[PDB]
Amino acid sequence: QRSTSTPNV
Amino acid sequence: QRSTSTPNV
Amino acid sequence: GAMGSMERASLIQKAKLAEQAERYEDMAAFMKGAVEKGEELSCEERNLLSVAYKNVVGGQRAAWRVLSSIEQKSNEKGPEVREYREKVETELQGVCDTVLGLLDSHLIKEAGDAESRVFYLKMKGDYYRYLAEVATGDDKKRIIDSARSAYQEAMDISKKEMPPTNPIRLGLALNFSVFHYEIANSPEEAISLAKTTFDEAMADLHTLSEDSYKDSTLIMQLLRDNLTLWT
Amino acid sequence: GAMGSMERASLIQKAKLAEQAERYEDMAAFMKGAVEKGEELSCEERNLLSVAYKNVVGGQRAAWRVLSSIEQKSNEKGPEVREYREKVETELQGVCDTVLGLLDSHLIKEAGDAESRVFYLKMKGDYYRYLAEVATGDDKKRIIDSARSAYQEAMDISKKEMPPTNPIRLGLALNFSVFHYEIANSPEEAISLAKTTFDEAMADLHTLSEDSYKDSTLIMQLLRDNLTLWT
Ligand SMILES: *CC(=O)N1CC2(C1)CN(S(=O)(=O)c1ccc(C(F)(F)F)c(F)c1)CCO2
Ligand SMILES: *CC(=O)N1CC2(C1)CN(S(=O)(=O)c1ccc(C(F)(F)F)c(F)c1)CCO2
Ligand SMILES: [Cl-]
Ligand SMILES: [Cl-]
Ligand SMILES: [Mg+2]
Ligand SMILES: [Mg+2]
Ligand SMILES: [Mg+2]
Ligand SMILES: [Mg+2]
Repeated sequence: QRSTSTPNV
Repeated sequence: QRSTSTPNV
Repeated sequence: GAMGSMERASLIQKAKLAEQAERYEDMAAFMKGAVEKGEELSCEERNLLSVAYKNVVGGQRAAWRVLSSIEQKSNEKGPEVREYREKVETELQGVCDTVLGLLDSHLIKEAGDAESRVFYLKMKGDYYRYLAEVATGDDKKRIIDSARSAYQEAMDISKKEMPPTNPIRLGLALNFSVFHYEIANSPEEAISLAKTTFDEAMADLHTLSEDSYKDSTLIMQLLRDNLTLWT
Repeated sequence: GAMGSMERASLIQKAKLAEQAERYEDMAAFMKGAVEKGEELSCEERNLLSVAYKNVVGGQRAAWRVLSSIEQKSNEKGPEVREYREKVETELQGVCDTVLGLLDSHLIKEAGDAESRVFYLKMKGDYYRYLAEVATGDDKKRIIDSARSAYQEAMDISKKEMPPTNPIRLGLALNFSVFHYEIANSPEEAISLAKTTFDEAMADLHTLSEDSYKDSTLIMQLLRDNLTLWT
């Protein structure tokens, strides 16, 4: 599983 | 609500 | 055309890759290139063409409805909502014109079998229906009649040449019923067509293998869903 | 540029319309046009720019991963998988080069406040990181160092100028930790950064209003999610 980066608001 | 047409397979 | 230098088989292979990658604009360009090789399309290739352009125009239709709703509510913010709705509308019309162009040059005239001819005529009805969804001026009535005429020709062939459970026949009847209800202001014709199609398909399910049964009953459930919504 | 004739305010209004319509390529073109008007961007305008290009490049990254996986498994079908992966890769690189071009001409040099300067430097790190994800040749190491250098400058400013709960500071630390783990082969640095960031933010939550609390704790949960995955 890939790491989570900052999402869109 | 809108009618349903043929979907993609 | 930008795909004139690529092999037909390579275009088809890349259309399948683009579908897996959810790159439907690419997939549509690849299948446009395949059609323009001039050979007739198989059943699987017609599916690739259909999936690609349905996804592209579906995104445009969804965007147009959002913008048209904002525009209707605003009618002061200036011309920007109308301008941007017009921009999306023109792009949508361009895609429909492209598909209708492929069908008229020369997919339909070379289509002699029932499955190919009915599928392409259904397509022609569908993309005129999408043009009708955004049409307003002195062209709306002629666009609606072009859709009707394509669907009617497809229906006449399908009733003579396919069983009532054939999925192309069923999807055509579904979409023609949506045309009647949403476009032609004929809800009673839509309901009648949906009910008759459903009932005749029910009576023919016993002839099908398990795999064909799955396909027919899926579209029949959509006819039922609409009948529930319409009544 | 195709948006040179449109008012800045009209470009921003249309970017917001495109977001509502999920037309992110349009939204990116509108915000590129807004940036090229030469004025600095507000916090809300930076958000529009960020949302537009993140969605565009996110779709390209997702497609590239699908195609790269198919290509890796195939390594006989001919050159088509490599060719189409290269096509998507080149388009992805073009988008990253466009964003990096906007930042270098002249968003970063005109950014004097902490929030603007840290946000733009984080952006620069992010789009070099996306270039690094597809880089292989004699350029991969230099691309990685460009990402590191942008993130590090952003971190140095954010630690001097923002509280540990500031959402820009938090999102920067999150993305730099992903850089360490996924790109720089430094999982221990990633874990250390994530843990320290989380713990310092926890200790500063008491200073926040309910609305800022919601924003800070969202990114902190992502730091926790990654720590769970990494350990
Ligand atoms: C063989 C052939 O010519 N085909 C396959 C084809 C064209 C079928 N059409 S369709 O008739 O529009 C259709 C769509 C969806 C479904 C399903 F499975 F969802 F129920 C269906 F059975 C038929 C679409 C393109 O592919
Ligand atoms: C004010 C300003 O300069 N902004 C708002 C901004 C840029 C924040 N960034 S972000 O720092 O990347 C960020 C992303 C997501 C979230 C959230 F809400 F999901 F948690 C966040 F708090 C900050 C993105 C663009 O907009
Ligand atoms: Cl516009
Ligand atoms: Cl290609
Ligand atoms: Mg008023
Ligand atoms: Mg118009
Ligand atoms: Mg073998
Ligand atoms: Mg390359």
